[PDB]
Amino acid sequence: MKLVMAIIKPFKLDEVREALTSLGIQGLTVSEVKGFGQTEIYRGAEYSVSFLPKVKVEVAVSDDQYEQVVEAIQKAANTGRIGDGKIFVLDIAQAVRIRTGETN
Amino acid sequence: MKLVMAIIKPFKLDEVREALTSLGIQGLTVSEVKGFGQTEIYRGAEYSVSFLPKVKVEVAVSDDQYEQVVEAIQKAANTGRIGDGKIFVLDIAQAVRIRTGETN
Amino acid sequence: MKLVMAIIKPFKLDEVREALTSLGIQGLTVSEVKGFGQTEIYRGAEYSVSFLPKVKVEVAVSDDQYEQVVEAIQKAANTGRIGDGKIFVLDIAQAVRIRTGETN
Repeated sequence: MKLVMAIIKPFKLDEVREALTSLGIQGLTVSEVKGFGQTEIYRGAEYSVSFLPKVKVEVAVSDDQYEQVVEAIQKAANTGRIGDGKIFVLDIAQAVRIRTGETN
Repeated sequence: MKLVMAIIKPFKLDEVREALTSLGIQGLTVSEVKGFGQTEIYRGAEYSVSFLPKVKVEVAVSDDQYEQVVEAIQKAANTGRIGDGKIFVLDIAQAVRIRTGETN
Repeated sequence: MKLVMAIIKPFKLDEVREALTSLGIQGLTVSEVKGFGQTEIYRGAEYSVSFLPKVKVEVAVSDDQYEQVVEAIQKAANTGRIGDGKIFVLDIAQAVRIRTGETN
């Protein structure tokens, strides 16, 4: 199993969600994060006064499906412009379904 | 070392926290994320207008303790009903204590 | 490639950001999370009524740079006092640049 994580432009969330569902991928979770590009001095130190909003999507997928999921996310999240973001795949050592306690 | 991550129902957070403390596990962090189940068309595209609130808990645990921690989280977070979520274990390659700079 | 994740005190975010930029590291994202230290009984159960705010920073870095980045984050985020947090390095199995579709 692999954890697929992607940092995408907020307005691309629905396209990515649609792409994943079409593949029959379930279990996506999303949250807001911030990136940086615009600074102001306060008490001798520099403070960022502007941020770029992003959405972080995370979904666990089988070894046999992850490459297809990664390709699908990339195609859906792409604009070609600055700030499009990244997709990272991490190996999962163990996964548990909380509802039943089943492992792997 | 292992990073244990769990996506749980929000009302289960306190049970999970209690379970972990009873094991003497410290260093839990939590944040809100969203899952999906309820769509509306805007400018020709489908937009989700409803979400399922979840809580993501993350805690680093030793190789000798992680299986016990995973079992404890599962038991505490379980309802048996739809939406109970998942627990993922990821291998940590290096860990640093910021307070002292100690590694591993 | 490695994913470097750090849970730091919120007031240390700008120092960490400055340290990383000085190294020429790009692609940092940040979000708020909560840790725990202060409980109240509601319907027979214990509820936490206080939390410690933290910031979670995540950045992907090359194998050749990660140790330097980890050292830099630790030095910048350190106060020496309780609650300073942790840095975790996770192996990345695959990375994709969404803007161009390039892999690794």
